[PDB]
Amino acid sequence: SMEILQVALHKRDSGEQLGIKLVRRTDEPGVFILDLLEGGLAAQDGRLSSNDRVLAINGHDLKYGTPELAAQIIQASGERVNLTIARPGKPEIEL
Repeated sequence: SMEILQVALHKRDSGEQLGIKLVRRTDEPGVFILDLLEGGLAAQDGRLSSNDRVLAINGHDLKYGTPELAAQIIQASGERVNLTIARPGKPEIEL
């Protein structure tokens, strides 16, 4: 299964970073979050997580995106930044 969630953040100046690490993988399409930076915008919000997939930013489609593209969108963004995420696969397992 997977969970779709929407995160809204707010930059406090045009030039603020979100505090997010984005990567691509050679094995499946899309951009993913690798980790959040300590004390950053994304961490404080407390809603994004490692291995989340970014499906969209500001209604722009990134399901087949690159990390350059997402940066482009966020560096151009106004002060509000809405993320649409896919979170994959069971956080508790006994094995």
